[PDB]
Amino acid sequence: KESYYSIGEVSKLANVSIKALRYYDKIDLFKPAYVDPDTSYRYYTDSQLIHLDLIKSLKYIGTPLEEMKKAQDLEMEELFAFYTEQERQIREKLDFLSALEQTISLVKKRMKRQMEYPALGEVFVLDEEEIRIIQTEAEGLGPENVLNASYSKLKKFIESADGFTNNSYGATFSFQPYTSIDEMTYRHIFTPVLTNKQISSITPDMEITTIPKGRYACIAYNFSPEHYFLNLQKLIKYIADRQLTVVSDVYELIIPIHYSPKKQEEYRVEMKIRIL
Amino acid sequence: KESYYSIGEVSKLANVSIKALRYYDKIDLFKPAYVDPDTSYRYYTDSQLIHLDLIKSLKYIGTPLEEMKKAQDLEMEELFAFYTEQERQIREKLDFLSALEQTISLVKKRMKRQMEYPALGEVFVLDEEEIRIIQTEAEGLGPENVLNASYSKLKKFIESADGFTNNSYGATFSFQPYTSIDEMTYRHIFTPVLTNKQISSITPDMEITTIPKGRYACIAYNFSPEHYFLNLQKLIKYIADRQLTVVSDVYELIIPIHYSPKKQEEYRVEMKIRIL
DNA sequence: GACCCTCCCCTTAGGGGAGGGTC
DNA sequence: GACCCTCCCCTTAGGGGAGGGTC
Ligand SMILES: COc1ccc(C[C@H](N)C(=O)N[C@H]2[C@@H](O)[C@H](n3cnc4c(N(C)C)ncnc43)O[C@@H]2CO)cc1
Ligand SMILES: COc1ccc(C[C@H](N)C(=O)N[C@H]2[C@@H](O)[C@H](n3cnc4c(N(C)C)ncnc43)O[C@@H]2CO)cc1
Repeated sequence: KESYYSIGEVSKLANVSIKALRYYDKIDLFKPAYVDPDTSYRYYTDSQLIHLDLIKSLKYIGTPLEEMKKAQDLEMEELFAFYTEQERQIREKLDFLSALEQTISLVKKRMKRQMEYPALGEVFVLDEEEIRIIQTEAEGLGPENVLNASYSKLKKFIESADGFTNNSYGATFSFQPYTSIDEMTYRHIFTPVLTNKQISSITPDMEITTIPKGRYACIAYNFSPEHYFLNLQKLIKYIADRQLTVVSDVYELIIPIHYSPKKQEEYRVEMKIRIL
Repeated sequence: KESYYSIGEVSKLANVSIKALRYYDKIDLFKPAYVDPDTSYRYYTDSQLIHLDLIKSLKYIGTPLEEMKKAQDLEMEELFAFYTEQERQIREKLDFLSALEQTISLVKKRMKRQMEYPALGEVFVLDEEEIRIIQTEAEGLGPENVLNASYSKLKKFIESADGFTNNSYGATFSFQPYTSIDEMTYRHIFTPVLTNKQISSITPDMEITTIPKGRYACIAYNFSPEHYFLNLQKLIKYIADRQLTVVSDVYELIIPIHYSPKKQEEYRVEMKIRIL
């Protein structure tokens, strides 16, 4: 009333740290009514305390300080609108988070499917849900010369729309009595798509399609070069043996087991193909 | 394949800024396979490119870099769990935002009611919805000696639970044939409560109650000292004139018109009282 | 003994840009 | 001509703490 609060007294009173008050002073956001000209001590009036209501509420909303100065000024009608602004900045973040949560939940669903493989290196025929994908012509690439850079573009499209990177790298090819890896080419390469955020500015050299619901002969294993062809060969036999009728390319997918560079590179591979 | 990508080549390929790559190198998060010992030029292999999938996905989730190093290591089963962690950190933020949005939307509703006052300095009798509040005994305070610091405690309780600060400061008192402000004391002071976040560790010297749904004689005006008592007096007359029967304390509330300290302090005041 | 001062140094994740030396 | 290097300086909102001088 007829004396000043000292910075401590205010901080205790306002639930705002002493160092915060100095900062708000420094940046001319909230400043001592008085400053002792000899002790540099900061003194505060009871009535000026009200300005903190705004500063604190805003801070809690996460409005940045420089923005708060602009806000101090407005009278209610104008400050109402400011609030709407935050409200719409907040609906934005939520939308982005709900999206994010749904994505993770899917990435986790795809991951579970992996560690719940029925067995490795053995051929299992299973009933599968469809996996939306985007893909591009493999332009004379096969298993032998295909690089990560090959996927630069697909990834760039899925990143813009999903913000997550495909954990996994796919290619497809013709099911054929292959006698040598030497003699395979990929028809397409591709990656799976996770969200249904309409993908911006997609180009006519990318096709969006899916690996369709249906019965599949799969085999999966942890990659090493020797095994690659031989597992494929196993599949081929599996189908021939059962006189089974194939109805798609062979799809393959490659997933890293880890991303550490302190450990040896390791991948899970899975090969599948649709059958009647 | 049999040569290196240069930092530019990678950045273009990976949609990750050149300066970012240098940073990830600096902090041993992602590091050139090779560094030319004479040009300090950073060279990268096509296969190491995969580690970026994780870095980028994570970054997008907003996982902090130092955390990413820990994450690189885990094999799927362990990294699954990491994801759950984020998922639960995200459900947290949403909960906090939905809460935040609902609060703002209320603060805005209270604000509209203000600028849609029927008129100022005139007594209007209106049908009101209830306002939950928390309050404390005014310990011999009246209009003359009441300070902001008086509300230190209420505010501290509502801040912990709402995170917003009451825009408005309330007191109540006995409706009485007052002939002088000199002769009033507040029964309680109080502030309105916004959220229904259970308020932690509330103490027995605070009562939670509401200003109840009902018919009210109100007057509201922009404060100045002369007007304060005289408006009160008007209310008193209003009731006497209509032979109206009061059924509560007089409630008053004070709201700032602005929070700028570049402008003169200004408050809206409103006084009301419940009637049959 | 307690409180307040000023003035270091520190933290995230790079972007901008200057002032080289390389492809 | 283009690309890459290292090494300034900069940004949010203070917290920690040292090394005073004040209540
Ligand atoms: C690992 O990062 C990649 C690299 C390339 C791809 C593209 C493709 N899906 C694909 O077929 N990716 C797989 C493999 O086909 C291919 N690969 C690399 N080396 C060989 C090889 N020898 C060296 C004898 N024989 C057969 N395949 C080979 O590399 C990938 C596993 O490293 C996917 C992931
Ligand atoms: C503004 O910040 C405050 C300060 C105190 C309060 C407490 C209380 N609700 C209350 O009655 N707050 C109101 C007013 O009652 C009181 N007030 C301040 N000065 C006077 C006065 N004279 C100086 C003659 N006469 C009557 N009332 C006065 O200050 C507040 C408006 O400034 C609320 C807001």
